[PDB]
Amino acid sequence: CTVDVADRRKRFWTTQIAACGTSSDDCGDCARPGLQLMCNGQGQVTVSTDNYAVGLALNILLTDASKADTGCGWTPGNRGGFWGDSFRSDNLRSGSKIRQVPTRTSMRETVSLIRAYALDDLKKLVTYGVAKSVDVDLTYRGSNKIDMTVIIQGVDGNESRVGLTGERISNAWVWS
Amino acid sequence: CNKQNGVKNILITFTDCDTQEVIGPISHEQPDDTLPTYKNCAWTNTALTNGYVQRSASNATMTLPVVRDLRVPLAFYQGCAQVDVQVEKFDGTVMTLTEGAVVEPEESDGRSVTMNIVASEIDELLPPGSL
Amino acid sequence: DALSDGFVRLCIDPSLNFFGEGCKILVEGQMTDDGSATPDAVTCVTSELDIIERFGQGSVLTESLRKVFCTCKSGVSVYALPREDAAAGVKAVYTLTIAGPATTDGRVQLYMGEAEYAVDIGVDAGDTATDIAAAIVAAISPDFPYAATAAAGVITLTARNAGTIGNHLSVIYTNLGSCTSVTPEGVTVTFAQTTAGSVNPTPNDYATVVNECCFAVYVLSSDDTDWQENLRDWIRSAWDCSKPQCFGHGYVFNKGTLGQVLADGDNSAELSRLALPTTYPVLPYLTNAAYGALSACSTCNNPELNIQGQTFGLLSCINMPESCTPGWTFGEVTQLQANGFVVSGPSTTSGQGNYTSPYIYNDVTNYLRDEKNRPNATFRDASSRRLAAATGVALAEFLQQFNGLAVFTKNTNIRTGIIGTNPRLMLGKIRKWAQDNVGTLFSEFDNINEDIQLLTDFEVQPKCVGQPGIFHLNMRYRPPVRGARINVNMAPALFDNC
Amino acid sequence: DNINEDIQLLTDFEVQPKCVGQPGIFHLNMRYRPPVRGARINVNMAPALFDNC
Amino acid sequence: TTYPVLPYLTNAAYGALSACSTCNNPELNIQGQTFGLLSCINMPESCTPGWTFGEVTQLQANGFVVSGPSTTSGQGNYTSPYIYNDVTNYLRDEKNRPNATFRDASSRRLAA
Repeated sequence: CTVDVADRRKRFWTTQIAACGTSSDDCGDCARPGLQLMCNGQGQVTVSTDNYAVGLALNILLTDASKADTGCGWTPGNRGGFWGDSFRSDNLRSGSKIRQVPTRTSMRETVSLIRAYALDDLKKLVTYGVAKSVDVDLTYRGSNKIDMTVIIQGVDGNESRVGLTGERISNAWVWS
Repeated sequence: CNKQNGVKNILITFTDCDTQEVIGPISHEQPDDTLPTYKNCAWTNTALTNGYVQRSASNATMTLPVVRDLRVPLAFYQGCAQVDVQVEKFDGTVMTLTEGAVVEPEESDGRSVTMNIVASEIDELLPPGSL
Repeated sequence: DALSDGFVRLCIDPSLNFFGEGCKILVEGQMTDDGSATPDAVTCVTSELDIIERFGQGSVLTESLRKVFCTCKSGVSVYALPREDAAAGVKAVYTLTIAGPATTDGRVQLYMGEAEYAVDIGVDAGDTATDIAAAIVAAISPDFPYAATAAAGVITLTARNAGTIGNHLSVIYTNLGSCTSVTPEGVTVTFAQTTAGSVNPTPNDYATVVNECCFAVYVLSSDDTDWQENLRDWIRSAWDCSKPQCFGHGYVFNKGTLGQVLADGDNSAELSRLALPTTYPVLPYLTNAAYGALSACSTCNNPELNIQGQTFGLLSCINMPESCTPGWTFGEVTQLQANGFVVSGPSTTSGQGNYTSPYIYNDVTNYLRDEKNRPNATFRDASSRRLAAATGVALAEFLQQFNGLAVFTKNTNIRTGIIGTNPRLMLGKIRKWAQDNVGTLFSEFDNINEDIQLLTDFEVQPKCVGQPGIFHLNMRYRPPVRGARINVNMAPALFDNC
Repeated sequence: DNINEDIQLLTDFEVQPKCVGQPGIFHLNMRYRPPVRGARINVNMAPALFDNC
Repeated sequence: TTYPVLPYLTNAAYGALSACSTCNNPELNIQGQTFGLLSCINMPESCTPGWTFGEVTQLQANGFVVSGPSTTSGQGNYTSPYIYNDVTNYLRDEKNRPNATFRDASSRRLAA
């Protein structure tokens, strides 16, 4: 009984930044995310399950969404997306489309376009009920360099504040 | 001296719109004897009846007749760039204005421009000693 | 990747924590010998899973760090400064005597330190005191800052860190001498405090350890007033006019009776004393570190936020059972408010027992007099200090556009085409920047005509001593004011007349 | 990048040495760059458990 | 004495910068966070910054160029150095008198 206060809900494997190490290519150092294997005292490895929200954000940013219908067409196998979206019930798509920007001159317009796309795609974190106020701060024009820091606002696993305007996220058990 | 109604210094700082490159503050000079004119009060009154007033909202306005610099494109003086203006008269007053917006462009032969700039508020410096 | 399709190529930053790295908090305290950290050297702490192996199990610092992590999970990067125990330190030893034998079953509950170290065991009838003590010692939390042993029903708690930080546990909350619905009938306890505190580390080497490595919030987990005075001297040196500043603020505590607390304070404008009564349940450095971490990680980009009140100044990681007397009596509370002392009190009115959570009133610094002994209130509020720092950085960042700009004094007649300026124009621009930040950095003003002065070096130094290009910007401001002092004059009127 | 010093049109009378140029000949120097495509965004993802509105 | 970067590297970087940014504009000093930034030199971060401020001002006084970091970011990554006081080693005049006519290098390029 009284023990109750701890959800029996668990978390599955989570993709993590720099799980497979950096990859230098003389332009900089990338992250190459993947799955982190946590070892034990006596063999018995196990996949890690931390940073759930960042895991969803990586799953969203780093997967191509469906392309838009053009008169040119697409190769049967290049039109992006996931067939598993045919079975979900929330009536949404899976992935992002930052890599589908219609490039143009005057890189300020390209920056604004990428901002719009990244924000529209990351809003699915709030729509799923995992964060509350995800937001981006994409600001640069350089030659082509761009910085795109992302903030994923979260909660705790026990409602400690009374009288909020919104409504507790539906999945505040991941701790966001 | 301090007894001469006239403009002494005009500094204009241009900010390109699509590159955010700051240019200036370049000095500037008048094309003729007409001086720049100002208006600071944001709310503008209007008469109503026996003694009362109806109050409207407006901008801090400035009219600046200036001679185009041959190093700056003409379009910078006609609403295609953000401007920061600073005018110092001979009696000591200094009017600064930042984040302006040239609001009403008009045809100019290529030398003399008349910029109509609107901002949120204009700052006034008032020679030492003031009530 | 070559296999990719489009052209926009994202390059994820190697790791997260970007939005921090600007709110560094240095937690200072002692560590045990189990730890693998090099003493007397600042070293950051990323996560909570590796403080026990780095700073030893159950040490003083290993729990300050735990409270700093519990308080706010992200937003800051914490740096631990471990300090080795003193050479001639004698660990403080407490004795806890248990007398049986029990006659009816029940539960034995004890509250040592805070709620995280609480213990709760089951006791059958006919059990002897030796078995009760053995069970207690077998269920005592291993992170408790006291190695616990048992012998013939007598429990000995030996402080894991040698020094006077072992003398701050004197109020244990048992469940054995009452009528609670679970009570081994025939079991009593006794608190002893056999040995006593000792000599404390007095390092005084902050210059060498951290010199130009600017921090935001220093937390001290010790009560030796000389160590607090060394920390105050460091933070005061950091706000100097000689070297470029690394603004900061420090958090210490001072536990004892009213006179002792009023005696430990001074005009140290850089610290924030936390007055704690003699019978405080929580180990003092725990609540000190909770307050320090909350202050450090809520006021990163909001430097005007005052940390005081039941919402913004709540210490959620602290859970105390209430007491008969309210610790500080109201008279003593006001006495402490007056002499720049922070006071913490319980939020809910829950009655005896009945866990609660302390919060902070008057988030103020220990600054009550000025230079030349003239009383003030400029640096009393702890937000006024953060706003002084922010005003400095913002003004100095704004003034950068005049670097290398041609300056025309003695003629103030910049020609047509030059990109120069003169002191009147610089003063105009600065005055506009100032009256532009009214409401975010400054109060309204009092007289902006003579509050802000821009003089040229050629008219301050004596004749033929000034240098060309040097300037002098003298500003006088007031941080944004808050609240009012309205005076009501309520008066009825039975007669009427309209 | 800077169209003022990217396009130059000089006359042959001022390129060759004196009394060597011919009338009518010009010299057009242009320095260009083909249209650029794509970007090099640097994501800096970081969560935030605390909240201070 | 504890400089991490090989000396001639930063010396040549400073020399090239001062030659590719001033030869068409012989008035601006190689100085400050924007102009005097040696982007090709990368040092590891550190909190003890070589010259203490006392030594720094002592060197500024005796006509020496001093260099510091540009981020002092504790322990996260490399940072580019940065020069102060783009000056020359001209303390006192030819007779013996002290004067600053040839103190900063832009005065030299301007005289030329």
